[PDB]
Amino acid sequence: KPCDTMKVGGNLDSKGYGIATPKGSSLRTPVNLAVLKLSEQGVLDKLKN
Amino acid sequence: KPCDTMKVGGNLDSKGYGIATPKGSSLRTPVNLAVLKLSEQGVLDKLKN
Amino acid sequence: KADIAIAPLTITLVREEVIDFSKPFMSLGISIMIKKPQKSKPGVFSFLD
Amino acid sequence: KTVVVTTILESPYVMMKKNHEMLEGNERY
Repeated sequence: KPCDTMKVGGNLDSKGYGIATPKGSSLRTPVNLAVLKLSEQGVLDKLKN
Repeated sequence: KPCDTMKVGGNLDSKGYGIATPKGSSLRTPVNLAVLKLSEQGVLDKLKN
Repeated sequence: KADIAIAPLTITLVREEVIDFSKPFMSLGISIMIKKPQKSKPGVFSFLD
Repeated sequence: KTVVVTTILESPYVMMKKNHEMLEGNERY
């Protein structure tokens, strides 16, 4: 609300949001795999909805 | 010509065209890097225009 | 039969499972193409419009 | 050795040159 704005036209580009870690972080591999697990189990679609 | 068609509305989705190689091809890495080089130097916009 | 495809080939999940794709060289989306809306012939009783 | 490129006749990505019958290999497109 107040529902007074609107998205017009197509997207100007295509990209994605990612979980970021410091270059060389130890967490990089587990968090990349977790995002793919949450993607594959439908969690990301449920959370956007 | 004959300029009798028209694109209407925004795009239904967002995606991209990619250079494809057989799974495990030796050319995969050099061609991925070349596409990024041609992207970053503006070659891909010049060619579309 | 081929070593590489350089074409408007869309990066899709089902294709990426069997072949490799470079990062995108072109961004795009599905769209609608229509025959243009030419001017209509004036109908009888169009003097009331 | 020579990389075989598969592509599609889809304008304006790949098109037959007006004089393709007089040209050879990659020069036809």
